Amino acid sequence: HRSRSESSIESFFARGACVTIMTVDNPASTTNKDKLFAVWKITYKDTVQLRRKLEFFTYSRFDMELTFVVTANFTETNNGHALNQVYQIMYVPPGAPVPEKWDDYTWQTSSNPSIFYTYGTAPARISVPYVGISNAYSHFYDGFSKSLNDFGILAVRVVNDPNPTKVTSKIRVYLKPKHIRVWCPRPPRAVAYY
Amino acid sequence: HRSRSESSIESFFARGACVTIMTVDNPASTTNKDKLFAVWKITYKDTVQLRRKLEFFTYSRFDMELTFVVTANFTETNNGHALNQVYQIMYVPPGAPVPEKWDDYTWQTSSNPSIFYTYGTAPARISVPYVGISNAYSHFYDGFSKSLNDFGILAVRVVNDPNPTKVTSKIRVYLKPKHIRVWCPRPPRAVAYY
Amino acid sequence: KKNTMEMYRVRLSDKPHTDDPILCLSLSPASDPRLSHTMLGEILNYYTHWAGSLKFTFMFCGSMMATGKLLVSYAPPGADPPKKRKEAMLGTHVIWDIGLQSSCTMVVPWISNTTYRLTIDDSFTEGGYISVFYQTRIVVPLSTPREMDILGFVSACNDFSVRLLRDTTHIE
Amino acid sequence: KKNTMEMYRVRLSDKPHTDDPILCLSLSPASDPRLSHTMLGEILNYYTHWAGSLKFTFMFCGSMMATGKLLVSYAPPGADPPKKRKEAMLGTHVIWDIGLQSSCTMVVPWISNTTYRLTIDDSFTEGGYISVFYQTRIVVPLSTPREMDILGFVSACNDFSVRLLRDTTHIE
Amino acid sequence: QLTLGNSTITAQANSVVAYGRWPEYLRPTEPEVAACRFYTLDTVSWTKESRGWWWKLPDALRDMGLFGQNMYYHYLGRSGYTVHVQCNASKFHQGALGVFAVPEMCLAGTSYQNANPGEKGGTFTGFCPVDYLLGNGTLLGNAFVFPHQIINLRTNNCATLVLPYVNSLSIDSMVKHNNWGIAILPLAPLNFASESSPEIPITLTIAPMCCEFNGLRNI
Amino acid sequence: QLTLGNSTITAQANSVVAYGRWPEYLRPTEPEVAACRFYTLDTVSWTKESRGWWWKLPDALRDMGLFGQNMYYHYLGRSGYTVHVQCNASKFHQGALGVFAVPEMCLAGTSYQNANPGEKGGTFTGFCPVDYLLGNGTLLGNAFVFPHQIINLRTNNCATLVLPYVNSLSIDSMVKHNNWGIAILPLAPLNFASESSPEIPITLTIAPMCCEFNGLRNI
Repeated sequence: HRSRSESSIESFFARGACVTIMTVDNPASTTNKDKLFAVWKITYKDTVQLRRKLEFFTYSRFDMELTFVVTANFTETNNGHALNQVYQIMYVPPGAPVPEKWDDYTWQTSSNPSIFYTYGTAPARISVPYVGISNAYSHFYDGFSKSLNDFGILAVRVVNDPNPTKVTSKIRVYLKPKHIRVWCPRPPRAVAYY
Repeated sequence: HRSRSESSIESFFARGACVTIMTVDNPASTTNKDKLFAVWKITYKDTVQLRRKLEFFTYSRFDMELTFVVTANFTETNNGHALNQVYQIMYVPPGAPVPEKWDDYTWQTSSNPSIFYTYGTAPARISVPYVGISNAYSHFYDGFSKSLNDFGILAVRVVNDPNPTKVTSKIRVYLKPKHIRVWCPRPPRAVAYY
Repeated sequence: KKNTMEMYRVRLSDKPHTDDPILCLSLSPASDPRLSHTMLGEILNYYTHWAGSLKFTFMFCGSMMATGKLLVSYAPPGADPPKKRKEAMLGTHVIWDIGLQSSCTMVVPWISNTTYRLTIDDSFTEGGYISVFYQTRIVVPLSTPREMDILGFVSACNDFSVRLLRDTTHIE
Repeated sequence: KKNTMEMYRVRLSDKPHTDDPILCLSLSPASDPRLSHTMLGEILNYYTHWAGSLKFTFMFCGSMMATGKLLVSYAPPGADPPKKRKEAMLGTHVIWDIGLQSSCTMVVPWISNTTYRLTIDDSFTEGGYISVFYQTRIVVPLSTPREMDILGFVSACNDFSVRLLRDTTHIE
Repeated sequence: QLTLGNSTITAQANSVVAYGRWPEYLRPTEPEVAACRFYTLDTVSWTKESRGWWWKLPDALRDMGLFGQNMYYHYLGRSGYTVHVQCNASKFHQGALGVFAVPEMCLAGTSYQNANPGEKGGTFTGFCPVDYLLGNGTLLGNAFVFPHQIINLRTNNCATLVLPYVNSLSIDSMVKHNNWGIAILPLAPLNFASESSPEIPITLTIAPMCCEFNGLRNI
Repeated sequence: QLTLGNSTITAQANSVVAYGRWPEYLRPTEPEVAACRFYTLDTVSWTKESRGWWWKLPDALRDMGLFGQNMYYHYLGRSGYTVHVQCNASKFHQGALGVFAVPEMCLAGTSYQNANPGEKGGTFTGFCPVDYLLGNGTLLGNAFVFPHQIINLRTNNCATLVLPYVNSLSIDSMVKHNNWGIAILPLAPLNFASESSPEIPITLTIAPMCCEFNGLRNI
């Protein structure tokens, strides 16, 4: 006897998949270039798989479950023995100021939640609730000004002070939409359109 | 149907925000300079955001939830492989003697609570209860001697013995006032006054 | 007049009366420069979404002998600021007889598609207007001064609400 | 005809009628090129196992005056595509009198040893066929056009099911 | 013969209530007969070459008297519809139309003058949206997911769609956002006996149901 | 503070129901709040030289939005009124106005452009109707037969007239026939203490009651 409870919306969608690879680096003590804080606006329109799966429907209400996998490497033969990097991962909610410097107030501001991650431990994890003005996301908008739903931004930097090692790092972000509802089915877009 | 339970006092105030960056360092075996134990008197009058949010009211009763994020770096190209630093983070309650040396008795005194932190583990954490003589903090005092409420002091040092590495460290302190009550609303001060 | 006590009061003279508003005020708190300092622009400058009905009270600081009428008009969102007395009269207005009343209250209703309208969005500039018009020139006896003053007070209503703290208070 | 609206309709002319199928369609969705785009090939291209009964509706877009008969035959899995009218008639068929009916529905039953048949396996190429044959040439009155059109619709039945998501949607 | 106010159309293929939901009042105003007429848009002559026609709601009814002067002189507005297509053809015409009620119909081949034509409607192409993809970049075959109906000119000649109010917001400004979209596409091209009339008309008949407007703009 | 729809005037000399008959519905439509607003016409500055002002109904309300667009886009229309004059004056102004609701007010000193001025109203003279005869060829003293009221600026400053529908026909076209006419005449000229404001405003406020329109003219 079969089930059919594997084609459910949550079962179809609630699959984690990398959405971006944010590159940062600990500046060398020579200060050749300042911190490369990585800022990425949360959007599903860069992953073909998630976007295509979401374009089967017009309106959706899905809660995000971001997760961060942190990796790093020395760029020089000399070890330098940099003590384990500490990464600040700040979730700038929708509408809040976007950081423009590695020392901007937005990092220290009270509103923006932040996670502190010591390279080596279990991956960081948050769960952005359904954050939207309307009562359901919209992937297709037939109106005009006077889609592009704002989920927020993620800004990641290295709290540690400069060290002469040039420790580059690449945070992979995995998004698992949970508690997802979808309305108004639509034709699926071809795989060449993206 | 709306809530209004996001403009509550605790929701408005119970947000962690860095209040100071205490700099310490492990002295080199050459003993060029002794330990730079960092002593900081707990005061909200250095962060614009928390101070301004607290100046909407005259009297307040808020319990603190200090948290410490520890980072460090070698100042020299040679690694030296200093074994993980151990930091003593002592909370000198209000009125107790203020440490003046990295070997003063106040570190060993029984009254002052202390935390021992091995660089790498989850951030330290305490919760200073409502520590005050009066029945509510006062941000504006109309009297005269014969405000400046004393919350205590935080003194941090490196327990480890000297090692020829010059491992500098910067403890970021995050204060989240919890169980906060406020009375007697006042006009908000401009953002240029601080 | 700014930076002083002269900013808060509007002078109702007795000369041109060129059928144009005494004062037109945008109903978008936390975005309007003249309405973003009234303890609604100081609480909505910490939040991102707001949804409620405002309340404007206009008080007339003149003499008991002064008599006349004023016209308080409310152009709902999506309309345009009325620029003549007749058009304002054709809308949603209240005639405020200053002679027998000294304060007029107007509760702007909460009308919007969403449950929460973004506080500071420069795209939405049609949030509605509240304007004051000279229904009839002012009549005063004897040498009573022509110049008079009107004060405005903006408050939230019992069904106001905000959401999503922002806390943009930087210093540098 | 591909890439246009001409692909979806099959022309029933009134000339050769050489006792060969108007259209023969494999009953292996998600593998048949002409059946792997119908919202069953778009849902079964995300899964690995499928187990259900399909449903084919053939609609006849001709004139009310046109009359004739068609033969919808279903060769079960493990058989071969019938290639003559008589053989199709000897199997499991339905005679579709286009004169008095405009749409013919055929529910392919779910027959298989396993509880779930792999979606895309090139080894199993005998999943059954559904074919349409000219039972009788078309008869039309007066100058009614000879050329006509037939449309096909493929849907799942109420007992369909899939398993083991695959999600092979790459880009590079 | 219908009974909606001033206008009455003689209608003898049953109604296809989109998504199984009838248009219902929000739980405003109540225009009653003020706008709930049967606004019979202009007819479009289906021929052997025409590829399609696309209308958008409520943009189509932007000049239809009371409804047009109520959706434009308000701020919030919601309303279902009862779109009704009739293709008057004789027994010697053969063909088939598909009527699709495309919610949030974004025909991205986009200026507001191109995606909101109004009573004229539009015309697909083989502004030239591609009929093959329905103008949405997606194969026409799948288009049948949209709440639709088929007008086959040997079984029926009329199709009724009862469109409810489908939008992310419980009530939206009718002058900026087009909730629905009616796309009529020839599935099987028109053909006919010789000397018969070569172009058969198609008439849409939109009947706003349960319309509610909130706000007002003087004048 | 009144409660008629959008418009509200603050009114603290009691009502003078003309002829003792309240305006009542014909025994059509029912505009409810569509036209039963309080259309505060423009104010007229009474001075020491002004001789009078004459308005005509419903011609005065020929541009007042919904009422103006309902009396002009119909064929038959009847409606009473609640004309309300207010003369805002201080304690140091002295004078007296007579407000006369003149049925079939024929001010024969007549082009339709002269006897139907509209919102502007008019002005008697000593088009120059003679105030002495009220413009009707008859001495002003007798004018008090018309349902009227007196606004004496030492006892009151407002006067309310409740005009019923008076016309030979139970319902008439509102765009051609002016049922009533409001003539305001200074019985005792204005005077005031030195340096006081030299011109006191007068505001009319017409509130169509029990209005009924029959017919319609599209658009």
